[PDB]
Amino acid sequence: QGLKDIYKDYFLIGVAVNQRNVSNAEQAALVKQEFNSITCENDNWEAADRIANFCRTNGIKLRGHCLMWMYSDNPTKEVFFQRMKNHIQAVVSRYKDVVYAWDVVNEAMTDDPKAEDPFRQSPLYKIAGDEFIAKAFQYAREADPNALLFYNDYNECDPVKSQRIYEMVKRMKENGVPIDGIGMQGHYNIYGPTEAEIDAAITKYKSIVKHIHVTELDIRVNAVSDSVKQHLADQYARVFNVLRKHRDVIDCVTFWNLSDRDSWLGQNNYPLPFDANYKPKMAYDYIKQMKAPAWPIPEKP
Repeated sequence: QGLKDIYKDYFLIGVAVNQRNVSNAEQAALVKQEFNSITCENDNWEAADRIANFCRTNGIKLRGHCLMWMYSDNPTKEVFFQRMKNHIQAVVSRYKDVVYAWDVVNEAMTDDPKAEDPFRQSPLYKIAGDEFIAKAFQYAREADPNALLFYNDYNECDPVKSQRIYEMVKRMKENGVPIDGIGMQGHYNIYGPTEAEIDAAITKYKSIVKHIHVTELDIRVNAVSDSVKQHLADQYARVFNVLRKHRDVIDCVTFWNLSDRDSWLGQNNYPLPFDANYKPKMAYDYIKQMKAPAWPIPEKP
């Protein structure tokens, strides 16, 4: 029946929801109906409270992401790290009852292939380097000894960045950082990563972590027609083909939004298994009924 049900033995089937979706009675009934995992989407933490409570009273697993000033003043590494641990341990304590997994660090790696330094030169990095990741996981492991702790990134399937994610997560785990898991965001498209590209990403992440979530599943169209519903349906099937192949390491597959109406990609990107009216799509059937794709992966521009 529900997606969460069909896959009740491969992985949690999850969605990122904002406050409207668990506020709107009808969107909430769908979430309840389709998912056994909720990421707080919202990428004064009232929102994290509502999403958490929704999971609380409805017994849905919560993927901590939502919440996790603090560098505008150019703190010293030391002070930045106390602000980290504070926030991290605050965020984590308030929801360790519901949150089973945390995106402790997001998108620390750069997308630039032509970059000597594989980390995104984010403000956090410019202060601290590698060790803000280390600290972030140490702080979070400490605050909840428990929550699988996920390094979460996107374009996790392209050759270079993925190697960097792997290598960064390898050496940090090698150095003992509590990186329990790797979160493949899953912001794919209809031309997407190929099955082997996701296969080659998961099989690589497999070899250093016992947990891969798909945290932010999204399949934007064009990097509605018949061409479009099949391409969307087909790449979803392709993705869920490779995900249900790695069901062991993959504990959770979270779609990035309840529907195209909510999608960060915009509805014209037709990205999720529910159209803007939350009618399931042929993509939804293709995933539910574990179908294989019709056409092969479309060619790109």
